[PDB]
Amino acid sequence: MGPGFDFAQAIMKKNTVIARTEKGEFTMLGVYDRVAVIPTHASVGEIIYINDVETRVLDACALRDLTDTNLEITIVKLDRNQKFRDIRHFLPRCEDDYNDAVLSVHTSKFPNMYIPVGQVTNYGFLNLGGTPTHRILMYNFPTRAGQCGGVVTTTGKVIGIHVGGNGAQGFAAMLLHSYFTD
Repeated sequence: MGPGFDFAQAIMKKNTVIARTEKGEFTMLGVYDRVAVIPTHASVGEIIYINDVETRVLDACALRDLTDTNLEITIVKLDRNQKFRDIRHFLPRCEDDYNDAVLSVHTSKFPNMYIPVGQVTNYGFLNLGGTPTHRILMYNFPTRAGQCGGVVTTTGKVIGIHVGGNGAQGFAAMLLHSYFTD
């Protein structure tokens, strides 16, 4: 409908796949080459389904900060025959707050779904499903089961992936450029 939705659509149409693990179907953001991200609670194993195709996992790393605190981001390298468009230049370098964000989801349950979530707070610490978690972004939208892995964008930046909610607020794990230096 406007330039926020335009940026979000450009990311969804080229940089997302549908990932299926034993824990469900997730929006998965491809970042560069065969490297993608997914919430750590997806419990990625040795094999994952990517757009309903059986795919070997070449590497999977559940990120933690230097205090050994969960970040809820798993970086996955996929044995896929095709590279993602390199979007690392759209990743923020530092923790921050944002205005006017969109949450975008693409699954069998929610295809082509875009949600204007508004203002995004650098919330920091969250007890997420019982697990102490750092680098959490918060938005005041009543997000629902099926939105995990959803991409959070502003105009010009890819800032996080949806990891949870409490019925009134939604929570995303930060994406930072430093996660994907190679």
